[PDB]
Amino acid sequence: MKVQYCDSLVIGGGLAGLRAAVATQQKGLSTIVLSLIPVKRSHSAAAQGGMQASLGNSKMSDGDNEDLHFMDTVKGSDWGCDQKVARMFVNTAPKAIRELAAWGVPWTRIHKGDRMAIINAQKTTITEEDFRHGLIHSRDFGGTKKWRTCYTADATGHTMLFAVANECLKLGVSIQDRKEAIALIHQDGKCYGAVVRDLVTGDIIAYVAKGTLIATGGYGRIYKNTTNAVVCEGTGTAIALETGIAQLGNMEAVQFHPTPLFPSGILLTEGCRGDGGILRDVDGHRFMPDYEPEKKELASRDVVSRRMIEHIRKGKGVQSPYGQHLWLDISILGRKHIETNLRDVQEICEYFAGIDPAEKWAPVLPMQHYSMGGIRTDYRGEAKLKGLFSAGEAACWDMHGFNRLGGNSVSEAVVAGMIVGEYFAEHCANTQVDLETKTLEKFVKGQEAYMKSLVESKGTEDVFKIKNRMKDVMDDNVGIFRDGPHLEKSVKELEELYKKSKNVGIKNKRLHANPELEEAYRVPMMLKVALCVAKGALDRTESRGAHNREDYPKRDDINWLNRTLASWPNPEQTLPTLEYEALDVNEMEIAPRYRGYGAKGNYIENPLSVKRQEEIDKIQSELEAAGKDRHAIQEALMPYELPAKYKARNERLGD
Amino acid sequence: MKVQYCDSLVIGGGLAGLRAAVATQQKGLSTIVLSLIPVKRSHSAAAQGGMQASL
Amino acid sequence: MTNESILESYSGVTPERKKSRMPAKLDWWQSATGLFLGLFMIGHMFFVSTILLGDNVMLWVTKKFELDFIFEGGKPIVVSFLAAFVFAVFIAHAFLAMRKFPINYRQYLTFKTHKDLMRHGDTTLWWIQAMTGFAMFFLGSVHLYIMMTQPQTIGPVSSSFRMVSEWMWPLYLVLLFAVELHGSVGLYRLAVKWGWFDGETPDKTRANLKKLKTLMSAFLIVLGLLTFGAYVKKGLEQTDPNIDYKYFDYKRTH
Amino acid sequence: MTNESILESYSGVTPERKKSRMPAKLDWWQSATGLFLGLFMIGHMFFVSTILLGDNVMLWVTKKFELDFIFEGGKPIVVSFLAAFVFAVFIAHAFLAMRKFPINYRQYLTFKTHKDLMRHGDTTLWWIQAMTGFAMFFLGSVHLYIMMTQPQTIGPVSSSFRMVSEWMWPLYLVLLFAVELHGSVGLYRLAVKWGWFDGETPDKTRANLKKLKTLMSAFLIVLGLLTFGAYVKKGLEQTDPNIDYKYFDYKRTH
Amino acid sequence: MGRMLTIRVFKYDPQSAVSKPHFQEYKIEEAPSMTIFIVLNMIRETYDPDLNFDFVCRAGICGSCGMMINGRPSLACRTLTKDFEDGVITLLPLPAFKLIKDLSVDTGNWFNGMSQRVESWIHAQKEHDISKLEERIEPEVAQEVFELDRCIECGCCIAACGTKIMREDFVGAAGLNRVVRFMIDPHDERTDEDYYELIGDDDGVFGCMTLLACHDVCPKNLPLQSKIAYLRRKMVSVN
Ligand SMILES: *Cc1cc2c(cc1C)nc1c(=O)[nH]c(=O)nc-1n2C[C@H](O)[C@H](O)[C@H](O)COP(=O)(O)OP(=O)(O)OC[C@H]1O[C@@H](n2cnc3c(N)ncnc32)[C@H](O)[C@@H]1O
Ligand SMILES: *Cc1cc2c(cc1C)nc1c(=O)[nH]c(=O)nc-1n2C[C@H](O)[C@H](O)[C@H](O)COP(=O)(O)OP(=O)(O)OC[C@H]1O[C@@H](n2cnc3c(N)ncnc32)[C@H](O)[C@@H]1O
Ligand code: HEM
Ligand code: HEM
Ligand code: HEM
Ligand code: HEM
Ligand SMILES: CCCCCCCCCCCCO[C@@H]1O[C@H](CO)[C@@H](O[C@H]2O[C@H](CO)[C@@H](O)[C@H](O)[C@H]2O)[C@H](O)[C@H]1O
Ligand SMILES: CCCCCCCCCCCCO[C@@H]1O[C@H](CO)[C@@H](O[C@H]2O[C@H](CO)[C@@H](O)[C@H](O)[C@H]2O)[C@H](O)[C@H]1O
Ligand SMILES: O=C(O)/C=C/C(=O)O
Ligand code: SF4
Ligand code: F3S
Ligand code: FES
Ligand SMILES: [Ca+2]
Repeated sequence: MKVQYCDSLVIGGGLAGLRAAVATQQKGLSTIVLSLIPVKRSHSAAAQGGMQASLGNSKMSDGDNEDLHFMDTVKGSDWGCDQKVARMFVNTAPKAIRELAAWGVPWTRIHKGDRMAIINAQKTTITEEDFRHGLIHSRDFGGTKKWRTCYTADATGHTMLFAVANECLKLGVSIQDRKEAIALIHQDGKCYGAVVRDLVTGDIIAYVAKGTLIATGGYGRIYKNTTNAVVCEGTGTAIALETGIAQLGNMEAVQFHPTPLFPSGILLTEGCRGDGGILRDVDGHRFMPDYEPEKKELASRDVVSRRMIEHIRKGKGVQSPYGQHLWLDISILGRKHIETNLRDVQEICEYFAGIDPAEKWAPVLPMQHYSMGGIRTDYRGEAKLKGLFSAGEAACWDMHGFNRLGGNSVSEAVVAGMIVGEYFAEHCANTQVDLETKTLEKFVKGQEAYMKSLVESKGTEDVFKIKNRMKDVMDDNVGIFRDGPHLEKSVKELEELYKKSKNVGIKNKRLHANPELEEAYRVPMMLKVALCVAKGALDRTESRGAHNREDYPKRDDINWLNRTLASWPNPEQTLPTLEYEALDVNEMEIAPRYRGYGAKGNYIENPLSVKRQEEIDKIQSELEAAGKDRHAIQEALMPYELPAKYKARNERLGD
Repeated sequence: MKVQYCDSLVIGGGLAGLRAAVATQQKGLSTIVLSLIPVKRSHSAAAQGGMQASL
Repeated sequence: MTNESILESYSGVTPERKKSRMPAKLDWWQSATGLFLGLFMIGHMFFVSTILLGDNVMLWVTKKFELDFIFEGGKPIVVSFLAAFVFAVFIAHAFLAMRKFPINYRQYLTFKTHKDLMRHGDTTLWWIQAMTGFAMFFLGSVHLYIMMTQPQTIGPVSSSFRMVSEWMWPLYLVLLFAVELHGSVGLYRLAVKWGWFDGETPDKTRANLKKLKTLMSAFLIVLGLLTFGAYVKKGLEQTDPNIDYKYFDYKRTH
Repeated sequence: MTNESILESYSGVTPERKKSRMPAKLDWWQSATGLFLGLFMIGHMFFVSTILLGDNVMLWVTKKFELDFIFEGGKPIVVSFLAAFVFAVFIAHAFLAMRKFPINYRQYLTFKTHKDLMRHGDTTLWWIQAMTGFAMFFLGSVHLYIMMTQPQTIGPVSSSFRMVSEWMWPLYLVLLFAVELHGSVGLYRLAVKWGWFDGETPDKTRANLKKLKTLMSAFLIVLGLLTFGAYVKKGLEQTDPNIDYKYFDYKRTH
Repeated sequence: MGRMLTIRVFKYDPQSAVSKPHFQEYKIEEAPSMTIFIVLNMIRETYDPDLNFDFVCRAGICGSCGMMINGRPSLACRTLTKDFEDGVITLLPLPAFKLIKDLSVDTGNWFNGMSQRVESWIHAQKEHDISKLEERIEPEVAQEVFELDRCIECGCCIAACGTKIMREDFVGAAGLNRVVRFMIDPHDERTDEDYYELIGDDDGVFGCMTLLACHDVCPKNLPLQSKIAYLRRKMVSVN
């Protein structure tokens, strides 16, 4: 048998996984990072919008702080998040930005002077004073009143990922690519590592560690249309699910993006840098003002996606061989001034759409983009399976609830990498494990036998058409608008699809470097993940955040102010087991109310929300009278934990 | 901490250690041979008298 | 050898534990010798083409070439010293630049295949540099030695004698294209290699330099191809078996 | 390029998945060209030293050298074709053997230091092979071209003219020791490299071969050093400015 | 579009004893906006699931899909079939990298070694406090560091380099560019002498023959030509 040992095993080489590896390696814990691909090619590298952090450097960031960022996050989550985790996040984001700056990330900086446009109306000139010069700049992104999205020109995710990967190399972290975790080794409710398949040689290897962290990203690829990389298939989520003990949280909470290029899914950051992009229908008609007279195209991205679907169902969409879509027109600009970098989007359209933005319109359609759901953890990042941690998009640490704030996800990846990293390191240093060869051999030989059965299978099903059928079902029935009848049917077809995946047969019999063998074991996993999303969507009879039930259009704070927990106890069951974790209103710093976007008064009020709200109002007014600061008032409303390393305050311009 | 695992650990790269490693490795047991020096320089290499066997 | 030399060979480092500066100096001298020879050949093309301005003019430059005031007579001994110097740099340059040749079957096969698949200008031009450089090992050495041992045979008719009579035209014809392609491409690459004129828009600069190269080279081959005919014509005219063309004698020989 | 050529470059193997036989063939031809040139130079030393047997004898071999029966006249055109062939092999040999030169600073420093620490005969003799081979790039090319373009200038007095008058003696003097050291050491190494005479006692054979090498080479340099004086003497005697020594004419020139 | 394309692919499994290097042809019907990414996935799912290749972002941002397309190292995900008049496309794996199978090569681990060889990380005596204001940086400087930091380690400039193909230890254009990226970053305290100890040899900057294929093939249009020369001038006058 082949066995590799390390103190801390990290599964996933994205921003979250690499940052967590830095935390453990810097304290002498031997650490290995496993990844399907070279870590610098992870999906994190595609982030172009930016990272959210309340620095308060620029004019449009003036007066920003943890409280304001916290509020935007909670309301955005439509009260589905763990508010304490959100506090840990907003308080730590500023220091993540600054640590990366010290690591060389070339953040765009502020320079003295005036700027034009970049505003909805009224004002149009921005002035950056001399004392702001040279500090990290910010842009308007995510729809927050206060501009706090930091960026390194047009490749933020890329420069961030490279810096964290370079730090890993500096510290001597062991990075092993083209290696895939296909199962978790566990016994007596404890995780002792993972069974790994070497994608090149085909060897099945056991990686044992005192602690294991899963930072495998999202599961967007279960959908046909997604912005996600080809590797975001949710297998990390699946192996966690297949332990029969670790639980998945809010898998039905999927976020879409309104304007990806159709049908590729390639992101056109059009209308971001400089608002001007106009959405048009089949008649060239600018429809957004018809649905949103005030906000128009600048409405909440959440709203824009819905309106685009509504307009298409109204029969005003553009027909094409790949389905219906709409138009994105930016030609209305095609020119400006200079003094800084502002030229990219055209290339995307020319290289792929095969056209110049300044001339023709780009085809677009809302597509899957982010996975709020993931492996359920406590505030420390540990799952129900002891010794198993998770961070990043792969987790449901839950600072996102039912709607992630634009710019908060790449921020969570690094922030969670820092915080969960500390707790993960602590666990790995203090715990003591009993590694039984009997258990190791069982899991290892079990996967070798599994690989052999796949290669020897005389099944007649085709893995590729089963995977493609799954993606269609997810897109057609588990998209922006959902209803019981269709969810019912999708769940049924997915379950049927799952049973057929077990009768797959492949042509290439080799055990090494086999793309076909890879699909044979990954698809069944994706189907289990899909089932959790679909079934979770069917049973959740309410509309919350990105989850929209046309048959239950209102947010039900009485029966659904909770979190969906999915598990798969019996390896033979064909449907996930769903449970619910209720959210304690008393443990909230901000009681449920209007989320700030979408229709008004569209939620069933919970008597306790009113009760808690009054208490909050009272507790604040009093302490505020006694001349107590926001830090003391926050602590009185909802105390939260932070590891020693990060409990310091964040210095800001003009304290 | 640094840990190396194998099914059969052999300490000593002389005639006895190497021959035992052959026995275990030939049956799929992952085996490591530890030695102070390159195994072909072990004291076994100095034997000039011969080996006793009733042929 | 020296102790420091032994310590560096065995440790791969300097006695102070630093990497050798020799690779840097060798890189410098390779380029320096290349530059010299490159410019030299430019002037060479002018003075050698003076024959087009009439036998008288060519005779003038020749005589006034390298020390003529110190002794109005002649003293072709200076041309020999000049030829010797140029020969030395020619050898040094060949020695240093030789390190850059593909050196085995794999490198050769592998690079040639790449060149043909790529169809990339600057990569192909390097192949020509290497190829022309190798050929000059034999071609240039001939001309350089004769020019160093028989400086009194340079002239409108004397040179024309060797050109046609002694059958040097085949070598000169081949060497012309050889050193021209080699020198012009080398001067161009030398500019982008060190970036002396990059400025603010290096891409525009490079484009300009490549255009200049083609123009300069086009001008030089045509001129040198005309000068070729010049000496060849005068050589075909030489018939009188009683005329000592080679050592033709004016005041101080010829 | 060809598909098989691309497959080999990218896979490092043959379309049949075997290592190329080219390295073997190249090794063969390198030795074959070396052998030829080696033997050739031996004969060359004899015919060139015939001048010692009298101007008449040397004149004889020259005339009867390369096709003389087909045309009693002369036809030095054959010497040109012969010189051309030898030049070709000279180039091919240089091309192939060039792969064996130290090719960078490290290899050079590192090998030189080893040579000096070792004080090992056969290793040092290889350095000389490399060094003499490099020098002949420039020295041999000169002699070979002239011999190919002016075959009608070979003779007791004609050769002596070029030797002294045209100042070829410096080159010949240096080239003599160069090609001799190179050729004899190369023939010796060639014997131990392929082991043609190893037999039952290869060590005794090698010792013998090394002794033979020193004797053969001692004999050749002294003979060639005497032949040198021969042409030099006749060259210093040439004084009459009215005598056309170079193209001296007998029946069919000279 | 409607046009019939002839796709010729290099195939070879070094891990299989019976595998021999050869070309396999496929016949695919061109479609509007069709990329090599779409072509390879079609072949995989419907004609030959044996073929190995590496895709990730399919948006020309990750550097995973580099390969020789009709003789030039390019990103397959941004390569349109439409730009090939003949309708004949030949795909070869990137040269100068360890071959895994068919069109898949080990690009990531060579780059990781490169990154370690040039110590591709910030070198600073003191550790700045992350709870305090960041050190100020001129926006112009942050902009030029970004320009060089845009490298996506695709390997096209390595495979494009005839020097690297002949001499394996050559650090490559990507390596020379990484050095400059840190050289001009004020956060990094290394001096010219420190960098000389890294690439001041024949396997470093002096090994570059200025073929410039790296510059002409870089899908990111990095200023390799002037940046490498900049480094050469700097390294040649160290001591
Ligand atoms: C898709 C996307 C997302 C995105 C964005 C643009 C695009 C096109 N722009 C953003 C922005 O401007 N601001 C922002 O806040 N977020 C933005 N996002 C989303 C964001 O980038 C992601 O949420 C974030 O980067 C996620 O980071 P994370 O570290 O969690 O994950 P990752 O980068 O996807 O990497 C996952 C790693 O896991 C390895 N893996 C996966 N499964 C396995 C198995 N089974 N075994 C071994 N390794 C595995 C992958 O190889 C990878 O390295
Ligand atoms: C000394 C001697 C012995 C000998 C002989 C002539 C001499 C000079 N001639 C013999 C003969 O003709 N016929 C005969 O039957 N025996 C003869 N012997 C004795 C015989 O050679 C020995 O008994 C025999 O070779 C012993 O073999 P063994 O496999 O047991 O041991 P070894 O060859 O000495 O190798 C020991 C290995 O252990 C490694 N080592 C030792 N300590 C450590 C630690 N702490 N950690 C890791 N490795 C260790 C050594 O490095 C070695 O490889
Ligand atoms: C003995 C014959 C010669 C040989 C063996 C030779 C060989 C070479 C080679 C192979 C290179 C490429 C070096 C590299 O890539 O770094 C080179 C470059 C060059 N050569 Fe030559 N060369 C010869 C004669 C000449 C002559 C007569 C000239 C004058 C026109 C000349 C001018 C140049 C120039 C300008 C360069 C650029 C040097 C550099 O890039 O640093 N060479 N030569
Ligand atoms: C040491 C300085 C040099 C001197 C004194 C010199 C002199 C001359 C002279 C007088 C001629 C005219 C014909 C003749 O006399 O036979 C000539 C022609 C020529 N030389 Fe040189 N040369 C020198 C160096 C070189 C070098 C280094 C090369 C190239 C490696 C070269 C290449 C040529 C060529 C190709 C021609 C033909 C001109 C044409 O046909 O356009 N020379 N040289
Ligand atoms: C253009 C000048 C020449 C060059 C560049 C040159 C270079 C070399 C070098 C470096 C070697 C060593 C090859 C090895 O170690 O494998 C070699 C070997 C040899 N050379 Fe030359 N050579 C030249 C001219 C000649 C001539 C004129 C002769 C005739 C005497 C000759 C005869 C030999 C012999 C006999 C060998 C042995 C070949 C072998 O070992 O396979 N070479 N030469
Ligand atoms: C193609 C066949 C060759 C012919 C026709 C030939 C002919 C001659 C002749 C006639 C001489 C007498 C002096 C003179 O004419 O200037 C001579 C001398 C000489 N040749 Fe050659 N040669 C040939 C090839 C070579 C080669 C390949 C080398 C060396 C690379 C060489 C080296 C010498 C040397 C060093 C002398 C001086 C003789 C002495 O002083 O002992 N020859 N050759
Ligand atoms: C262009 C100038 C070359 C620079 C000189 C230094 C590099 C080249 C010599 C060293 C490497 C030896 O290179 C080796 O030469 C032999 C020539 O007999 C080539 O042989 C191949 O090409 C030659 C020439 O087109 C053909 O006649 C021959 O049939 C073919 O098999 C080998 O494929 C090559 O790998
Ligand atoms: C003997 C024939 C040599 C074969 C030719 C091919 C191998 C040699 C050339 C390729 C390698 C370059 O080799 C490099 O040359 C330069 C010469 O300027 C040497 O330079 C050193 O030796 C030369 C000569 O004694 C000294 O004048 C110089 O001061 C000293 O620093 C380098 O130490 C060597 O490493
Ligand atoms: O619109 C974008 O480019 C990125 C959005 C994201 O943060 O997910
Ligand atoms: S420098 Fe350009 S071609 Fe080279 S790895 Fe980076 S992005 Fe790719
Ligand atoms: S192609 Fe290679 S030779 Fe130098 S100029 Fe670019 S790194
Ligand atoms: S797949 Fe990422 S650049 Fe091509
Ligand atoms: Ca998640």
